[PDB]
Amino acid sequence: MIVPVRCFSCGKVVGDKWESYLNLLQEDELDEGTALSRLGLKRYCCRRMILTHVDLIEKFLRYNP
Amino acid sequence: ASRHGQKGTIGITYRREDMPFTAEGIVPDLIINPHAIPSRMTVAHLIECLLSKVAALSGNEGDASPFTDITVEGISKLLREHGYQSRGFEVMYNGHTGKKLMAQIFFGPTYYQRLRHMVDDKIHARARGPMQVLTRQPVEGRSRDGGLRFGEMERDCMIAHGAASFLKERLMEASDAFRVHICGICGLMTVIAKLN
Amino acid sequence: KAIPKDQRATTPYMTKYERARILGTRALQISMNAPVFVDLEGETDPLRIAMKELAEKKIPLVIRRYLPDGSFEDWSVEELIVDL
Amino acid sequence: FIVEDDESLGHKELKVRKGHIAKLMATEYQDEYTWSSLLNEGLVEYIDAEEEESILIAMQPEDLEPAEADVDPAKRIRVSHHATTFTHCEIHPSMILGVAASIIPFPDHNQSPRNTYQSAMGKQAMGVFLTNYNVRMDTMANILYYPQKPLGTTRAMEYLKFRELPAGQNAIVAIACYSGY
Amino acid sequence: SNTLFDDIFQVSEVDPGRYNKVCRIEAASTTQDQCKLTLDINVELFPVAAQDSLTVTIASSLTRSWRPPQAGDRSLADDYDYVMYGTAYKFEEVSKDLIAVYYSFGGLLMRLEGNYRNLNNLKQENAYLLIRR
Amino acid sequence: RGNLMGKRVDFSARTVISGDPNLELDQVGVPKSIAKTLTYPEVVTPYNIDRLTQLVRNGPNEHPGAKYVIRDSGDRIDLRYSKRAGDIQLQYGWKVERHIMDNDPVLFNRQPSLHKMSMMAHRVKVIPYSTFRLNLSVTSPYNADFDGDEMNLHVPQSEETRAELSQLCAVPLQIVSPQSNKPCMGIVQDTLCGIRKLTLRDTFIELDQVLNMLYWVPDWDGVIPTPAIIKPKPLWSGKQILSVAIPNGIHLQRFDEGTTLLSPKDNGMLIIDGQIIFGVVEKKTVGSSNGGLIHVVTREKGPQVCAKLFGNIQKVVNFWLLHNGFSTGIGDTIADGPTMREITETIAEAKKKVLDVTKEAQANLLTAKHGMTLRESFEDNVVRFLNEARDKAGRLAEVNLKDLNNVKQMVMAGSKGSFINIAQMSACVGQQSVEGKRIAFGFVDRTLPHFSKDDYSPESKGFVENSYLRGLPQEFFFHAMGGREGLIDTAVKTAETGYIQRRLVKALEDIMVHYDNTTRNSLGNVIQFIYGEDGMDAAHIEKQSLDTIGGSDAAFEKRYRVDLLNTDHTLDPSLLESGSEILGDLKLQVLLDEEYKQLVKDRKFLREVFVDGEANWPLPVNIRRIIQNAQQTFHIDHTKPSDLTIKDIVLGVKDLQENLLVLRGKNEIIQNAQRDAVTLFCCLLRSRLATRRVLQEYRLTKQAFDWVLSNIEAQFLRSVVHPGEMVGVLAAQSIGEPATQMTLKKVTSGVPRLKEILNVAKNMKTPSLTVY
Amino acid sequence: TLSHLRRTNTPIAKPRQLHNTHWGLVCPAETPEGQACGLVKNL
Amino acid sequence: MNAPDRFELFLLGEGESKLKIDPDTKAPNAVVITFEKEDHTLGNLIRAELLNDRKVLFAAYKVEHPFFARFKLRIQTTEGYDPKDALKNACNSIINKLGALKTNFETEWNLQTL
Amino acid sequence: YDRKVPSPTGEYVKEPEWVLETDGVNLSEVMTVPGIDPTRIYTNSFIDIMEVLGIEAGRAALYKEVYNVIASDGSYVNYRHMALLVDVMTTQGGLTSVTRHGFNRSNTGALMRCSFEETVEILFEAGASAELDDCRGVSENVILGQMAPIGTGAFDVMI
Amino acid sequence: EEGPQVKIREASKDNVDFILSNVDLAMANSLRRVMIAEIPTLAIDSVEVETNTTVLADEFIAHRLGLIPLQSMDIEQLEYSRDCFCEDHCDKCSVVLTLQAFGESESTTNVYSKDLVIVSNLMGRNIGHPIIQDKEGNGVLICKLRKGQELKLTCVAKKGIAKEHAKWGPAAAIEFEYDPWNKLKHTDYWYEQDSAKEWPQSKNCEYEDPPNEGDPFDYKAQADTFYMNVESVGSIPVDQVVVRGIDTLQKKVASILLALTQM
Ligand SMILES: [Mg+2]
Ligand SMILES: [Zn+2]
Ligand SMILES: [Zn+2]
Ligand SMILES: [Zn+2]
Repeated sequence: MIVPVRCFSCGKVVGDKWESYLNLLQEDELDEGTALSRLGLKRYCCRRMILTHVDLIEKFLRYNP
Repeated sequence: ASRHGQKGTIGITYRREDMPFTAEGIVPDLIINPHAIPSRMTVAHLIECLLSKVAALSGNEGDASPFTDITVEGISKLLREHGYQSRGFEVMYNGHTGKKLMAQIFFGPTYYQRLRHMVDDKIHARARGPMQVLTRQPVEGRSRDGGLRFGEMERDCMIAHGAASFLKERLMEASDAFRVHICGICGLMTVIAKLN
Repeated sequence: KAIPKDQRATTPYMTKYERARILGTRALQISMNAPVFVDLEGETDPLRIAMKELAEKKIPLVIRRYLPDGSFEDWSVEELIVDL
Repeated sequence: FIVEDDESLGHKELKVRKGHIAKLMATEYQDEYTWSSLLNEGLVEYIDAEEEESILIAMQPEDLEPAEADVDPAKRIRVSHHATTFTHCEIHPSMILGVAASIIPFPDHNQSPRNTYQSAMGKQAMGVFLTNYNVRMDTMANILYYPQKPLGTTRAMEYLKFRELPAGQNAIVAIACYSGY
Repeated sequence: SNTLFDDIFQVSEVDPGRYNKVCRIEAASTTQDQCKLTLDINVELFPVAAQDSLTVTIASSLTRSWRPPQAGDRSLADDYDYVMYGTAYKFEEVSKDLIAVYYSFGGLLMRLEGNYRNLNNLKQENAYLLIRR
Repeated sequence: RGNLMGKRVDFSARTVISGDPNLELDQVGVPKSIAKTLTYPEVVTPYNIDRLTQLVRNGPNEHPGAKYVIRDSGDRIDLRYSKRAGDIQLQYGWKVERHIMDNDPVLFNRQPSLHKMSMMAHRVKVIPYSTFRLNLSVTSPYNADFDGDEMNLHVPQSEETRAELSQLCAVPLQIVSPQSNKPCMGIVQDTLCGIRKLTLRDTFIELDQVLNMLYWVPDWDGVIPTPAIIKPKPLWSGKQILSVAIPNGIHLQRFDEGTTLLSPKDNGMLIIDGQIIFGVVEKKTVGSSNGGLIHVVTREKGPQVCAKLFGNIQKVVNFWLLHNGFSTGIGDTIADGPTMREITETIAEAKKKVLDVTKEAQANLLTAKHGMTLRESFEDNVVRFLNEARDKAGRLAEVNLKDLNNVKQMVMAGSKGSFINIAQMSACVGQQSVEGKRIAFGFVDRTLPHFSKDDYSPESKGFVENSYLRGLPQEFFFHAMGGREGLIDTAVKTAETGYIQRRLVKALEDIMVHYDNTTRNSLGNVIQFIYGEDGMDAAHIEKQSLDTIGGSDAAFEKRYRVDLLNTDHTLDPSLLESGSEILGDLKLQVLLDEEYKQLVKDRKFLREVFVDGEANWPLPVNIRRIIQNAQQTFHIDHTKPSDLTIKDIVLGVKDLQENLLVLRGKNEIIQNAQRDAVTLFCCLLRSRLATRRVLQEYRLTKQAFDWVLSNIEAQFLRSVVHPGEMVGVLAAQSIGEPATQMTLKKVTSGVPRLKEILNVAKNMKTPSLTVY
Repeated sequence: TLSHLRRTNTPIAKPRQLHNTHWGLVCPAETPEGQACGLVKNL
Repeated sequence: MNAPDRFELFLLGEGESKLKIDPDTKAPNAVVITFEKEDHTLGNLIRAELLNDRKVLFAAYKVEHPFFARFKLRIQTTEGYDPKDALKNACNSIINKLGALKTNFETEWNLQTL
Repeated sequence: YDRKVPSPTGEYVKEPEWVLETDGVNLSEVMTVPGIDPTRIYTNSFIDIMEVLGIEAGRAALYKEVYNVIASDGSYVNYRHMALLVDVMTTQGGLTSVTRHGFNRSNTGALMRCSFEETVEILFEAGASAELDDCRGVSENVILGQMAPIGTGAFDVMI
Repeated sequence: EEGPQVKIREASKDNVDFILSNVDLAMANSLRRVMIAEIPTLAIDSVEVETNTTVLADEFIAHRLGLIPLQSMDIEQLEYSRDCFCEDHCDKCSVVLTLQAFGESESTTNVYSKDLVIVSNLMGRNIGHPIIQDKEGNGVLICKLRKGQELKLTCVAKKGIAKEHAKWGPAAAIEFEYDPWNKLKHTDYWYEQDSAKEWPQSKNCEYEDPPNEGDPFDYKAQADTFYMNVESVGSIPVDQVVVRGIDTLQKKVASILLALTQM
């Protein structure tokens, strides 16, 4: 269910970095680790926020009505 | 609860400030008491943290699979390369004061579950509501606004406290209470009550 | 089956249970707008008052101690010592 | 796994081989070598507790079929592969577990009963029990707003679909005496 | 408005048994071989070591809430370096022509052995401990 | 069962509980909502109308409000509906069902209720959020913890009812429980773990904090105490400030293994005039132990004062810790590199021993001990061999643990943890066991299909060599089997005990101490002619030492004998005032002689009763204390001579023995019972208050001494049981409870046996005859 | 849900004990506390 | 459902004044000032400054219960010195330093590029 | 076995002694055996100790026993408590079980027995033979919702 | 100048690592906290939902909206609705944004914060603007729609603070260290052998001199100099969080002074 707006822990807006993150993975062919750091996510409170997210919405959208 | 048989209810929430903090400015989402560890020998819990920390840092899925050659060392070795004390401790400052905490603390990320059964779903509390038609005694369950069971065992305690009056007030004035008329010759409730 | 004020063997000292019932019963009377035989240094709670009516041995109540045979002994809250 | 020593080129060996695995992984990537193929080409067998009585089983294949010709002091201690008899080898000890316990990280560094408790609580955890929870009308349903796959996984969670429908969050915890609350 | 005991001591041993800011000192007395001393000292605020010449003083003067500065320009039994306050508890007969005493400085302990102190030593709480150089 | 003796009552409430460190021991946090529901029928009285009317105006949905107004006729004006709910002029005589307010007395209990302590009265404290909030040191009596437990609350409805709760069932009143005749509430978790640290000699505090800590203690006399140090920096010690919590007049001597009024190990304990002189403060001092600062503070200053002692100690220590911090991590379970080496091989030899036994046994060389199968003896050896192994690898680990090691750090406080925990978490876990035997051959002649038939080696039968740290299939499975055996009898040892708990309760139910100090059941049939055989209440008792049983014959003499007719064994003239003018007095020796002849009768008498030679027996009135409580209440100097007359002491002690009493009939029979029920205590009394002792051991004075006597008397009289005390139940439970704590050298013990007994079975499994 | 679908019940000498032969077939840990402990198993 | 509104943390309700000054009873020239809808931030800052004044014999503070946002400052000053003054001064000395920091920061912030 | 023993010099010393533990009982005949000290022979089978040495002894063992159950667990319980039990179990001259076969037969009112295992029946055999319940048991006043001879209800209060 | 003095090291739109020296730890902290919790800000604190054919719940979406950072520089001239004499809200105490999104294409339409549309009259004050630091310029991913899903909202952003709610925090994360070498001995490190070889070394050490072996323990020294860094969500420029922080704290103090007076 969608990328958390802001990190539970510290509050660093994070919801505006999901797509960026994904791209860095697929095309830039980077490892989750660096991809994160490049997105400015340097502390672990803010790294688990994205690294762990399970974008379930993409599966809820396949339900027609 | 963690994933290691260690459940616990919240006891209070603190806002970011009042919380102890990391020099990096990181603060905990949750704080558990060290005392719930020596006895439960639930070490993996500790380990998992060591691991989950390193992992989040290096964006690597932490492998806490059972029978593997994964050591607390190999991990501590990895976490240091990450500029952190090899065990999970991290100097922390007291939110109120800002001063340093004389005792470094085990700080890291740990998978925690949100169990069902939440206070508000339990808080029942009655003060004389509906009673059973058959026994004229308070009804069961809170969905029905019933009463709490002052069963056998509780009674014994009261008896033990020598609090005679209270007892009577509990097994009578609250719950069953009824006035009956009796024949002064054959102690049977066979006296027709015509009150008027 | 009564027992003269003499030949009295029961405890001179008041039992906790006796004083807790005495305290309760007077506290209750006090809660019912009953005369107070003490001077309130500014007390309002019946019990707290009744406690002070005892601390100044001014509670007109007597305890009847039934023995196990049927007999008994009447002791007055004035007599009974309240150490506890 | 079966072990029949029939192997001219040295000692007793498991019938399966690296060869067959590339063939197995071959099929994964395409997502023709099934599990029944291993079963048919006789590289595996189905054993019940009764037949179990008559067999010798090696735990790890590797660590149990090399010849004894320094040891990491932090690794646990294991005895030895004393047996010129192995007829089978365990697919993988972690398999002695089942669904519930399967989600415990390092339950092999945990006091016995605490593993049983956790297994009973993993069933009271919240999360998305099904991607279609919105289209199902049933007596009570509890769903987590932002489920997170655990930073600490088990090579057996991949099959239990845990990472896909996680139940729990990855909170930053601190074991410390604070307000005494 | 008094003083109750003066004496230079020679430190024979300094023991830090699993404490990092405290050491239990045992120094003998220069002059009268009869007198010996056992004391707990905060080695963090007042280091000590192998054979030091320590000057000791007891007294009971320079109990109303404690105050601090201002008098930084007033009284000053600060003719020493290290100073403590405490409550003495037991006076004992080491037997023979010797007698000892026990003081507790909020847990920091001291036992004094001698004899002429029967008079010079108090019998109550009051008791400051002064040390210098 | 479920309608007559057990009913569902009104005015009850239940929720989750959680600890609250800023709540008083005897209070209870009631979540506003619950308070707004539970009510209390208060009658209108000139001493209240103002508050009452004011509340009635507040209505049923603002806390200090009310619901319902009852009138003369018996009508119920419902305050939430009622054109006239904003009207209503209260009339003296009416009733105003009000919300539960602060300080109300309420019965709070946690189930199962197998105690009195399971149900106690607490002062109400309405607070936000929705969980009952309770003081931690109220934890154990109810046996709660905050992992989810829910608790029940009941509200007294009658003015009497309330009184009955606040005067008999109040938490204060229950600190010293009669069952274990010791206190039943200590200091735990943080407060305990901390208080210790806060105490270390190495622990000092300065101004800013001190001033806060002091203020933190509510009963502070605002008088900043002078620093232990005034030198380069004015520093206070931990003890220093904690002592503020301890009130005045509290004394406490201890002495652990190496204590010595200079306790180099900051050992034992010494508290005088409510000032902690020496010794680290941990479980033994502040735990819920017998000698405990709590047992003493309850007995000396009063239940309430001691009730407060808790919060204070807590508030201070908690704060201090809130700022010192404390934690634990894997690190705390890691042992010195060379250690794991020494450990791993420590086991390596245990295995070789087992192996060397095994080969011996297989050669038929073994010599079977009597009564055991060569097979039995074999097993027993290996099991012993392996246990020791575990225990030494464990000990080996415990030594590394630096005082800075948090785990060890809690173990030292006694706040959680024990050897075992360390030993298993750090070194070898141990030999698993099911049904008292090492893992069985579920498979034919083998443990698992991973071993060869016939293999009694340790690995094979359940010896988990690894540590929870290193990590443990076979081992797993095995350890699992035992694990299960445990969980199972766990479920059993609960029901079986629950049942016993009742049969005991029904059986004795109606037994109580009547007004003639007798103990009879409903019928009147006497059961005990004097309760507990001394008609003394269990709570008012403590383990005292009968100084006349032990010691060589010479020491018994060097101690009590006074022979004025003997220059070498007379009372030196420094002790007594009449020292010189006594030497020789024959009329005085006749007494000392009479006193000394008695002490010797007692020695024989006691050694007759307590064959063991055991001199520590629970008796009312801790005499030792009274003495210490004279030692400094009259400032007694051990330098000048007493003003005591040998007649004073001797005749005084004697006389004291006449005014103890437990019965007051003027007849022979009863006058003889009374003598019996006091014999022992008196023995204690005589051995303690002996001429030498009084004079040589604790330089009393006619004044102090004279006081000590008047004192004992009163206390004694206070230690007597009160007619009404329902001993029937009180006992039943006192046995049922510690029974439900039982869950596990070849005899039938534990629950099963207790069951065997109570049922009066004839088919006992472990019979035996023990001959001498 | 997975765990429910993989459950086992045993009605009614020692049956709740985890047993040697169980290795490989039934989960050594997963089982309810008290009441039906050891009786309800999980493959 | 038993949770109090967040704003009760910084908004005085009815019959609540920012300060209450009761004279301590144990010591002389002592006063216990209770603060309302204020937490550690102020409490500790004022406690610390109040301890710079050499005419101040005592000064501590406490939030008796986390649930509620209020605290107590205790003050004892040298005969003739009114703690309320001892309080006034402190708050000022505090504001002044604050202003200062405000400036000096703003200065530096301007010499910065980025 | 370990046994402390007064030494000629006064102090208690440890004089170990041989003792035979048995795996089977027959008290009646073993005391008589020579060599053994019949003064000390013992057995955990209180019943047997009863039948052979009298009941006052039986009470002893009965306690000696219970005690061991509770203390083998490190736990302590004040004497009086267990005392009362044993005694209550021992006043009727015999060994009366805490089972129904023992104390519910006791001689008590019908209602008490009612609150334990054989209600129905107990009340019939009670009706048949017109039993009169004093109503002085706590369990019965609880059934009638009245105060009982408990702390608060032992003494009566009057003007 | 007078006491308290800074020394910025780093600086940008988001961070401000700086040395704050010659101040009391008490203050360093009070400052730190206040930054975290009492600096005001504008944030959606009320969502009126017209249509939500989405896969997400109303309040679930509403929650996220609240979290979306909004411009807040001129927040000092926007009132607290609770103080505005209007009934509910107005353009004197609020800022109303509209969100309307329709799943048009069969290729999943995403909904960003860049789609909020200020409807109220800003009154020429820089206030309430979906803050965007994205690269592509799509501040925050609010929601996603399918074939023909609708989402029609209307939010009312109000003035608030981290205390009523964390959404109102402008600060994000604040680093804070003092006495990099433990000269002050305000801690007792946990070791296995060398507490110096096991515990890392903070960048901040480089900015301070070591302990000098045999030097005694400095028992009189207190905490001076603090090495902080304020991260900034962005509703406010970093410089401001520091200033407004300092300001607010300063006002808090003043109000107690003003208190005695009215007393
Ligand atoms: Mg529990
Ligand atoms: Zn973060
Ligand atoms: Zn009739
Ligand atoms: Zn407006």
